[PDB]
Amino acid sequence: VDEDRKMYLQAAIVRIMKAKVLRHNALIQEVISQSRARFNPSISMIKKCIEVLIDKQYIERSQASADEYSYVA
Amino acid sequence: MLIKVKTLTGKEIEIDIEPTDKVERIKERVEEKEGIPPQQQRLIYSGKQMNDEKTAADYKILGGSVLHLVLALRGG
Amino acid sequence: VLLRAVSTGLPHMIQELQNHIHDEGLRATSNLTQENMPTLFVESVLEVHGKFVQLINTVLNGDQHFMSALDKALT
Repeated sequence: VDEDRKMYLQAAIVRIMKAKVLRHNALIQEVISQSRARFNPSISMIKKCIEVLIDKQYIERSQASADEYSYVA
Repeated sequence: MLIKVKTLTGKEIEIDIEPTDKVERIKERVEEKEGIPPQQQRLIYSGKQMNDEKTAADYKILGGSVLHLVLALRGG
Repeated sequence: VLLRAVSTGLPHMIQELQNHIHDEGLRATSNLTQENMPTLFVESVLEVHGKFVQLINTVLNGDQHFMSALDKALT
């Protein structure tokens, strides 16, 4: 299940980021908002997923912005 | 003061408040009564979304006042 | 009864009664160790429920607002 949550969390991030740019805090809260029905994700987990997503290059950070991410296709 | 708050079950709940209290606390009172995590809650006072770290006296909320609760809002 | 007579007397009492059962309940489970066996856990929670539910019935005369308080606190 633990691994599974990561994937779902990731799916949530991509899904949310698709629907363009969001601040880190906002993104996290939404992930919780979406995931609430299934389970409450640990904050630490989310952050890890976000980075994974960036490596995957699903989403990127804004060049000059405090904690902001853009959805990059 | 005791403020009334309209929930998403279609009812209205009165809760204990001090004007000096930060508004994020009211979210927790609403969790306690309605079982909705303060993480996902947004308080709207008369048309506008209430802040978090800002206090209730900053919004001039009185004991007759009424709050509306809605889930998170994002533009896109 | 004293508080009922005066206008808006009960709401403090509602929170107080809610804050209190919650502490006792939260404390009660802590007693039951890292075993996390369910039969003890269901039973401790029920012990507390039974004490207060009866208490709200007899003593407060079964007023709904306090009952809502209890439900939210037990959840």
